[PDB]
Amino acid sequence: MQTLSIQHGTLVTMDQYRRVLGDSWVHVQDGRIVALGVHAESVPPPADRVIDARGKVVLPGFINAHTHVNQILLRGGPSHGRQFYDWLFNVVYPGQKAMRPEDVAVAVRLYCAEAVRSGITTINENADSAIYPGNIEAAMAVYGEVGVRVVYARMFFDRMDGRIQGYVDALKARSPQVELCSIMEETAVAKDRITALSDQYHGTAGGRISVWPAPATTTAVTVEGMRWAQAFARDRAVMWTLHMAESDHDERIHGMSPAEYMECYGLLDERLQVAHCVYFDRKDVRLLHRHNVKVASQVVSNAYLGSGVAPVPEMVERGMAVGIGTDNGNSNDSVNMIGDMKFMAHIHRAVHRDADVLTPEKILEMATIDGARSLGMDHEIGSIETGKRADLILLDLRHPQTTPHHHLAATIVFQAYGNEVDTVLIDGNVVMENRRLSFLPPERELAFLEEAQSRATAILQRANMVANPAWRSL
Amino acid sequence: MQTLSIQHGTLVTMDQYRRVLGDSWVHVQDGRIVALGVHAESVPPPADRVIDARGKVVLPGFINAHTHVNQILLRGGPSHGRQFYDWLFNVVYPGQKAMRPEDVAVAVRLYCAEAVRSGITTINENADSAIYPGNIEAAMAVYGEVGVRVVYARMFFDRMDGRIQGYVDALKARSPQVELCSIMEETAVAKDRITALSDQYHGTAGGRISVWPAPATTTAVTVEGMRWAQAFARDRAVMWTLHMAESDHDERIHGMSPAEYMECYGLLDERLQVAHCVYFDRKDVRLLHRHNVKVASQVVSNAYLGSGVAPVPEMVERGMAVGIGTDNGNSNDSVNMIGDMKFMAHIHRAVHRDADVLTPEKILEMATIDGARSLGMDHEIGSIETGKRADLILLDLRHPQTTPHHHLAATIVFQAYGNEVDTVLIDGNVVMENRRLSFLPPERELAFLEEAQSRATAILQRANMVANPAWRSL
Ligand SMILES: [Fe+3]
Ligand SMILES: [Fe+3]
Repeated sequence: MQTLSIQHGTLVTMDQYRRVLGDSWVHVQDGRIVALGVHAESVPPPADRVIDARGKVVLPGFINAHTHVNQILLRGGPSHGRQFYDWLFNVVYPGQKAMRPEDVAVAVRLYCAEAVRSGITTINENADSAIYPGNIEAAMAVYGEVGVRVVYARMFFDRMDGRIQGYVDALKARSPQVELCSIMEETAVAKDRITALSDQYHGTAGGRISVWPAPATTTAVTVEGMRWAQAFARDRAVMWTLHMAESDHDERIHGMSPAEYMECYGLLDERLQVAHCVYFDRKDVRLLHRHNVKVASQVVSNAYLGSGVAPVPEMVERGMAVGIGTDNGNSNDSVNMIGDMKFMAHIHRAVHRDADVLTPEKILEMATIDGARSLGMDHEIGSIETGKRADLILLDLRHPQTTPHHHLAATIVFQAYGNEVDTVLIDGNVVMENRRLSFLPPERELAFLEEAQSRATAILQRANMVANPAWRSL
Repeated sequence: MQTLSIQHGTLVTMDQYRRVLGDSWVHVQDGRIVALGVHAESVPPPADRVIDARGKVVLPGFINAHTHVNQILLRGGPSHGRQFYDWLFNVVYPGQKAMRPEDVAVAVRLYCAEAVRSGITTINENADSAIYPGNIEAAMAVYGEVGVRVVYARMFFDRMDGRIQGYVDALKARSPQVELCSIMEETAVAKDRITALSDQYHGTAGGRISVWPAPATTTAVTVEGMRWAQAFARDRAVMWTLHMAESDHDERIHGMSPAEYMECYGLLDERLQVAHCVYFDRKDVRLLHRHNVKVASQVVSNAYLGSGVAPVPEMVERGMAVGIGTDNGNSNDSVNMIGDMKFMAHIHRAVHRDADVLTPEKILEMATIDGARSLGMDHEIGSIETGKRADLILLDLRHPQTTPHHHLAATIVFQAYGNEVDTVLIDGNVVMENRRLSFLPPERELAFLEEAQSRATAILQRANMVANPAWRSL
């Protein structure tokens, strides 16, 4: 039994009573939070190592409820300015295709480096490139080494959407030299591939890695395919996830909303996590609420791609589990939970013309405990409580931007930039300490970033994509 | 300890599990439901009297969450076609003024007759005519005799709204021969009068009568007045109630919504029941939700007076306690919970373009258990559960309109007219049996109705109100 003691911190527990514990400590053992206490009232147990958190804030690790990792190598100029499908077919698919396994490994490490730096400890990777050979293995090796907690949601597409062909062909003419790609696969092939992947990797890296099935959308997946995924999630006590209504061209499947359609086939349940709820109406919300569907809101990305604004307050006010996702590494274009929290707070205040539509406490909940709920993992993660995993982060507010600070949630949401996280523990392991990354040490950092830059450039050459378009004011 | 056994009925319990118990019985003692059972599994206890409910449906008594009784003598021609304030100042105030105590007694008995006939067992009387001498006394005598459960919410006005004077003078010119009335009173006078009324009548008639304070509106009552009412409710373990935002001329007090205004002064709490939520926005709903404010929706009246349509589904979807009120006897113009339930179901389906916005089950809950909640009385009434008061109603569905019937809530909401109620018990006492009213026997009924007709006619003469306006198609 390895042990760790975090001492003299202010504990923002996000526990049942939302306790905030001044000058207090956390005892960790074998990856689990085993006890907590107040220093004035109790003495911490002896431990192999002590981390002094004096003058620091301790939080549960942030949870990235829905993201796409590999695409991070496509940010920096190629990705912006485009509506969802334009982005998807002229950038994302062709760019992903051009990526070799050694490229994917770098992307994953880069993504993880930025994520951990910003306090993110759990990542729901929606993987659209798992169809390409060697990619999975390359990625999983890095996830495991790095020590992050990962849900690997293996996306599949088993159905052509014939309605949208002419639209796509027209979009492709924008970059006619980038190649029109298809990642469709037969239903049975997808089942086999995902089942294999689950059998092999689910529970690996010390319980840190999970595998879920991810039918892509209601228009790109058959009923048979979604029913399988639903059944799979139930049989294996995990979740399934689906992208739902992310553009106005998806808004309507068979004369009804995607939620309506899913309801018709008995496809809304408590183990479903839907992502992207922009094109939702009152009824869609009601249906999701009725069946206890979990939600991931990609607020920044919904803006970036010009989709719009989801009805998060409406869902939250009904006690639904809504987490925050950064979305793609190239539809954001950061991996920074704090920046996105700020954005979640502000965009909804602005649109509702209501300064109190979401409290910063609530936003912080979305990033932590509620996010865990949306992953069906709230029993294991999301709060500083005895029994739960030691996924913990230490923030230093001793900086200009976060001075003064009194109310910690307000300070974090409205002031912090994302560089104030100091130490990060995942499953009891020290992944980052005084901003030094265990899986990317400072003496190796600059060289690694140069490798990532190069590979990115090369990827874009191979895909025939324009990296740096001409200066454009309008 | 007197006893009553209701047998061989189908029990629609509205209990914690929404149990519907076929061929089942209820045992009543000293006004309280002491046991329930299924006939096939168990034998009912011996009892002084048995009521055979064979082929009948047993429900908790309907709860009229917000109403105004006396005005019932002003229905039948004088009251319709007018916006809220036009109705208020040219019909309601002058008409009420013209009523003598002997008239009020008749009004109350007529109202109660109709109410009990339609299954209503609890009544939240918002009394705007309590200021006139002898009226309280007359009314209370009848409520007590009749055996209905009554909340007597004594309304007061201690503040002139100078902003709407010109509007009202213009409205008065519609019926210039009808006198402009004021029922304003000094803050201290109102406190004293209400406190006296409470001391005298609260808990009387075997616990069946309660007294609450009812500041009329946020524009017609001082902050000092509302705070007093709030404190009073707290100190005496009752509720306080307030009319909120019933017309577009109210929709703003001091540059903010009434709910916003109340929030500013700490005036929203869990003992508050607001009525009339038509001019409500998302933020108002949120505020009421935050503080667990109870609500009464007067759906039919909101239509009758041309106010509009309240966001009931939005409040209900947030688990708020929303009851159904019939409102004024002369802004409906019935006292029929079943008819109003039907209207609640349909108006919202039509406006939301959604056939399932409110299930008939949910509508039925609004009329019973949820209604009880909205009165702060859900521990005592609203469901067929052991420990609760024996406020119970028997419905006979053996009629053409309610045939066929399978799903009982659907049948009651979408088919029943309101004449299907047979036997009614309030606090264990039999108040109607086989449509015979204990407090208005059939051999006396016709003569009583002729007395009510006469007195009504006379009231209108005295108030100089037009009873029967000329035929008008446009
Ligand atoms: Fe996405
Ligand atoms: Fe009213």
